[PDB]
Amino acid sequence: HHWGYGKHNGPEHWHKDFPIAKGERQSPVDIDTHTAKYDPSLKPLSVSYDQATSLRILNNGHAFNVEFDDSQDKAVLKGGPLDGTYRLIQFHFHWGSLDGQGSEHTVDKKKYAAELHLVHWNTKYGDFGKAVQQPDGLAVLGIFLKVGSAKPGLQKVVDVLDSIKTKGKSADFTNFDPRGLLPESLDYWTYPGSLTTPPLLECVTWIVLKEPISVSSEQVLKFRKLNFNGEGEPEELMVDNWRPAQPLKNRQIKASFK
Ligand SMILES: O=S([O-])[O-]
Ligand SMILES: [Zn+2]
Repeated sequence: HHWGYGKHNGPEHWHKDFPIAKGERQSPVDIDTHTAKYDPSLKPLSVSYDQATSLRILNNGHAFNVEFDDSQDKAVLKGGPLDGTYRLIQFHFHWGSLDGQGSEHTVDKKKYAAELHLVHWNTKYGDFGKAVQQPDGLAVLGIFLKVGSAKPGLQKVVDVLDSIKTKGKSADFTNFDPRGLLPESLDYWTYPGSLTTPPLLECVTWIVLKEPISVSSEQVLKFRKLNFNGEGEPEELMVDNWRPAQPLKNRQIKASFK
């Protein structure tokens, strides 16, 4: 019926409604560190999030998205392997039922507790909807989360979750600064891939940061209290909303570092 992460509508079933699921440039993938090619021609990433304007947080039934005003060049990503300017539209996470799983990308088969995705679209395309139809339309920054010390800049997000517990709920979420979610280093791996949920379009340049951020056990615990279902429906906790690693096929992962 409609896709999700259960036994009956989970990732292994998505291909029946979205045949691109078995495509040549699907994400996530496992990052084999010894096979990744250092590419000295890759430039440092440029993250300008000082003018970021967050607007709202929404539970869409598969994750929670923090949305930003993308009507002007306020929070952009450029540099790295990118040509042009990519504007931040939303961020969301993927997490597990246990601390040993939850990320989508893996590093030498290692899974992290969660994975943050900062989604950006290429301004040459004018809007998000046009950007997803192009091979270079989106740039997604992926950041792994491991459990350890709390991340102070994540607390504002954690505290509003009670208010968007079920599908379709939203809350005003202004003045949130996404700079509090970045690791210290911006070293990364990059490869051409896709969105990791339907419609699985192959329009993403992935930029996965090598350095994870730490979150406390209590912070990740609050993610696991959300619900996949709508209000008044039987409770299904929002956990394990990650797609497993897909075949690399004819692709090379490049590293910005050695
Ligand atoms: O942002 S990736 O989940 O499609
Ligand atoms: Zn994602």
